[PDB]
Amino acid sequence: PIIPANLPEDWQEALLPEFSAPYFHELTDFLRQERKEYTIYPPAPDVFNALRYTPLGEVKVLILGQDPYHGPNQAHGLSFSVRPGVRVPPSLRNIYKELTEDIPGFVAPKHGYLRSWAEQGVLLLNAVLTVRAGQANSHQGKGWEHFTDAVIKAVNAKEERVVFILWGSYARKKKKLITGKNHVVIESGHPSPLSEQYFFGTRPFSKTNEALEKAGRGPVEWQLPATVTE
Repeated sequence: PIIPANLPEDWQEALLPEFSAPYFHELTDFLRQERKEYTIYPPAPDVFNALRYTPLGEVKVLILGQDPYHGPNQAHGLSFSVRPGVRVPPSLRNIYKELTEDIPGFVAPKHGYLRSWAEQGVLLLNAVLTVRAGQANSHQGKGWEHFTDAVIKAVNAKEERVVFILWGSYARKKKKLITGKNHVVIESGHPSPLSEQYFFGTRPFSKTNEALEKAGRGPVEWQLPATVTE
């Protein structure tokens, strides 16, 4: 139980202090109990999928969301992404509009599934990793934020350049944690339709690849497969 199931070895090094800490045991007890009274998203085996697909040593970019999508079949343990065959949410649709204008030759897919960004170093981290069906922010301040702050600080600890993409007011509160000399913070309003005029024209995807390239790192290939792949 103490260390979750199929986790890369660098995240074990990094996050053992978190996994064995009191606040984390109380959080998992909370979740055990929440899951017998409510449907909680994502499923238990997916909660840490961001860390599975993107080992600490392969992190190039960190794209922070708030909490998981809270409807059926959406959330699968990654920020912003949804499962194949599920309608692309409003924020992801705008992400795609901006990608088509920012990355010459990017072709928007019909799906919302972003595992291919994860499998190439994009850490798709929500600040809060679980939720009650129907209820946004229902697991806010139960312990996930101590945990995901510690994911964030471990990524900040890396010598090699990481681009931290902070979209919207919640995310931008983490700017203070990014102190590493080689890191880059790309900030703007959130892709959400409520705030989209502060997101369009910001070119976060090209600035990211430009920053990586300056530090001798490889760019992200933002193109998604046309069909997926679960």
